[PDB]
Amino acid sequence: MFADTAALKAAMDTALKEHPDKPVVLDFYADWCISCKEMAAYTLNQPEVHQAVDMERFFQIDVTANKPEHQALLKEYGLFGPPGVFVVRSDGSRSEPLLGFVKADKFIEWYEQNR
Ligand SMILES: [Zn+2]
Ligand SMILES: [Zn+2]
Ligand SMILES: [Zn+2]
Ligand SMILES: [Zn+2]
Ligand SMILES: [Zn+2]
Ligand SMILES: [Zn+2]
Ligand SMILES: [Zn+2]
Ligand SMILES: [Zn+2]
Repeated sequence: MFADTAALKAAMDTALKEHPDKPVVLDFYADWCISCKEMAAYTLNQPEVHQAVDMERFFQIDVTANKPEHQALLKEYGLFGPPGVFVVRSDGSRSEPLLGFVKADKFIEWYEQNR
């Protein structure tokens, strides 16, 4: 969980460089994001979910402070603000976002579909 976008980028790129065919996942978090609270309580804490994603490759950027660096990263991903979860691949491409709460089964299905 990061609040510094450049630090996040370094960590993500290291993971992608060390294992390029395995993507990472980026969640745009805020203290006020309702779907983030629901995901934490019912979905992203499930062991089946941890196995498909590799939670060592699950990243969160906390944009609550709405700093300029956060606005820029949102723009890079085509968002105005949370919620948003992306599969981010080593070639620079990204999936369509998850835009709200989903249950474990659907979450795994979305991840597997987006390689
Ligand atoms: Zn920094
Ligand atoms: Zn900063
Ligand atoms: Zn900085
Ligand atoms: Zn591999
Ligand atoms: Zn906070
Ligand atoms: Zn926060
Ligand atoms: Zn959220
Ligand atoms: Zn979230």
